[PDB]
Amino acid sequence: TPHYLWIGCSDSRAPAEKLTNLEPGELFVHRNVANQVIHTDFNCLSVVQYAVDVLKIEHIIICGHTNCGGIHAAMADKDLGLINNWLLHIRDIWFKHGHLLGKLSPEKRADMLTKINVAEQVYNLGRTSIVKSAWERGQKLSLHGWVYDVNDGFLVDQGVMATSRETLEISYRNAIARLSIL
Amino acid sequence: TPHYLWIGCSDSRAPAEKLTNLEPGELFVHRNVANQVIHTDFNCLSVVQYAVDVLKIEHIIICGHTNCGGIHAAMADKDLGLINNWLLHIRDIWFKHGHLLGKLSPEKRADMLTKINVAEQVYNLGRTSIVKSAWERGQKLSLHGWVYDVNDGFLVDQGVMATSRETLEISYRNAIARLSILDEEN
Amino acid sequence: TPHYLWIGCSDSRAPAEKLTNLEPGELFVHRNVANQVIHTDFNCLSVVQYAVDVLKIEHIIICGHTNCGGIHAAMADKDLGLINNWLLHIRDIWFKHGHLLGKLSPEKRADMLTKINVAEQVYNLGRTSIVKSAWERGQKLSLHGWVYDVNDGFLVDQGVMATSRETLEISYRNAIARLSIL
Amino acid sequence: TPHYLWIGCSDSRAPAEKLTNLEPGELFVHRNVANQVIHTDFNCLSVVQYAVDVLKIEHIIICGHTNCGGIHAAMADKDLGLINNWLLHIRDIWFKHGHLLGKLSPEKRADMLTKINVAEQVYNLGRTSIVKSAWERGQKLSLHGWVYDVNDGFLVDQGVMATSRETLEISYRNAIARLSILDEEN
Ligand SMILES: [Zn+2]
Ligand SMILES: [Zn+2]
Ligand SMILES: [Zn+2]
Ligand SMILES: [Zn+2]
Repeated sequence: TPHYLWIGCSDSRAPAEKLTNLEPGELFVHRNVANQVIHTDFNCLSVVQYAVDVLKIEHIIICGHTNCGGIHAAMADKDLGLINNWLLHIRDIWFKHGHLLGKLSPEKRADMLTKINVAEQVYNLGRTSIVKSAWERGQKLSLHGWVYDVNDGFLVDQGVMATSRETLEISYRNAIARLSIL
Repeated sequence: TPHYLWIGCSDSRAPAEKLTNLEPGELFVHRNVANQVIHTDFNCLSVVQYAVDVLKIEHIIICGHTNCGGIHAAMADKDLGLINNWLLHIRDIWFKHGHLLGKLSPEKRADMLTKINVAEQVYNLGRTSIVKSAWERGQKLSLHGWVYDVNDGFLVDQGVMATSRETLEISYRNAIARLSILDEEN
Repeated sequence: TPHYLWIGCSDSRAPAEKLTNLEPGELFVHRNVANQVIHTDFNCLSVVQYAVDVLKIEHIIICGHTNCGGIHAAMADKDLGLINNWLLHIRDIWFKHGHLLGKLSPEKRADMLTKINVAEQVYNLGRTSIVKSAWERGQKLSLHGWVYDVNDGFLVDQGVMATSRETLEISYRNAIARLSIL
Repeated sequence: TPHYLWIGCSDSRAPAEKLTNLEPGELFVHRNVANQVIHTDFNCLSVVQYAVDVLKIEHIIICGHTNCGGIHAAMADKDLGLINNWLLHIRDIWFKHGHLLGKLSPEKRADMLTKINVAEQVYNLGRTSIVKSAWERGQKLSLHGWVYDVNDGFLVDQGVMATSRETLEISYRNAIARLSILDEEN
């Protein structure tokens, strides 16, 4: 039985098993474009719900990365077809943090959005009825929000780690406060 | 740039990177429970559209595996919650091949069903609007159904391989025929 | 509070409130194309789950109809775009009952499929984890499968009515056995 | 044939047929909880694509209403199960207009939020790939945001009405500005 659920991105070069360096099967893995946790996505809700309620997994890691093709896709103002609808959720995130990103040199702006995106997805995860219910009934469950940079493997527990609904709130706010120092 | 979409299972202990020994960078990876391509699942369908239409990928591979928690979770007639709805499509397939699976020794059914699942997911995939258009406008897109087993670490291209609607019908039907040939240790 | 959930089709001319002739607000209403209950559709699962667990509704009616544009769309072998994916589920139903429909004069074949489609959707509904759980915990809950014909309003409780998992099975099988007499 | 898509709420006590007094046959109807158009919801997005691309409908109307069980269910900070995930998008919007809704008398917030919801659903709808392409290729498609109230039985076209990406920006922003004008019985 695995002890981690890894929500990652579909164009991320690095396998999870390299990055966590957990032995094989400690890991349960979902990968979507831009590593989203969308409120109403059955595919991923299901994964979380099974992980949490049935596998009794105790740690969930959302992992994003620099140079992420899906974050690029999202920012591009272009008619890509069905996927554009998937990437609206990232565009909302962008809009939400517009003053912040607006202040950045254009080039460093996608990297900011990868980091921001992770914090927001972690928050969504903590706000699912599965994770809410677990914390409410006293189950041990941690949420983690990592961005890794291809430029020498490096991984940072982006401000977000949460073990409760209270601490989910503190962590995300601090995370955004801290992305906002330039 | 990637030339391959791998649709695989959230259980799979082993990366596509390992399973195909392509350099990581070649693969573009979706993973979900029991490697499904459900007709109306926005998540996977989006992965597929992006890959085919934007990334321009000529090869999609759906890779199931033996000893699969999801398949066993599908067959365990249990009240697991939300996830059961997701695994209902797997039971649809169980039901659809129930005579084959019935004429068969119990401790072998999960693995038969893992193999049958791959056949059907590829059928589903070749019937997405995304893949049909691609094929209709002359794009080069090969779909593959693989199954891997850990005991010996090796794959086998589950008779499923399509480069056309034409060929999808034939390999799908063939896969099911080869699957229906039972070596009598049931 | 309503006492019925009505799952209907989006191109069905007749409002539910005409057909059930329930007073207003006895009714809680979802409408999709070809009145599907798809296993993994969040929109509709949500509706059922809220109806059943929160509104404590005691009757769910899936309602289809003759001359249904969505059933026509499904049968047509044509590139309609995103919707084709929605209508694959109806195409599966068609394939499943191919011998039967194969035997019918082409013209009467879409009407058969509307009827068959309803029985299958009712079954899916009875197989959701929401409805399974309700019956398991002793909640009173009936499932109903109606096809109505524009040609003089007429509505028939298509073989399917279910109040338990056992009776869901008997009813659907009898329903199909009975569609199969020509 | 229909010339109109109505996206409305599963609570609404009243048919679109009544609400618009078009002959039934003109309307093509989707109904879900809190009249949402979620970016990635296959159900509604499919209704929308079919209508726009196949049925060739020049008018989509999203119609919310006062005294809405879904909106109140959204705001009730309660553990309702699966449905809460669906209503999280409504709380996203609550949160996004929290200052407006905070400067406002409690028994009025649900109805403000019903109105704000309609503005946002139409924004979402005009940003679907389906509606953007339509508009880009010169199709005639007007999107409308309405809210009805039973007390007086009448509607009001919630400042939201778009025939272009251009005009969508303007009415959306305008809707929110008119909404932000508070007659002081908060
Ligand atoms: Zn990426
Ligand atoms: Zn597996
Ligand atoms: Zn219809
Ligand atoms: Zn309502």
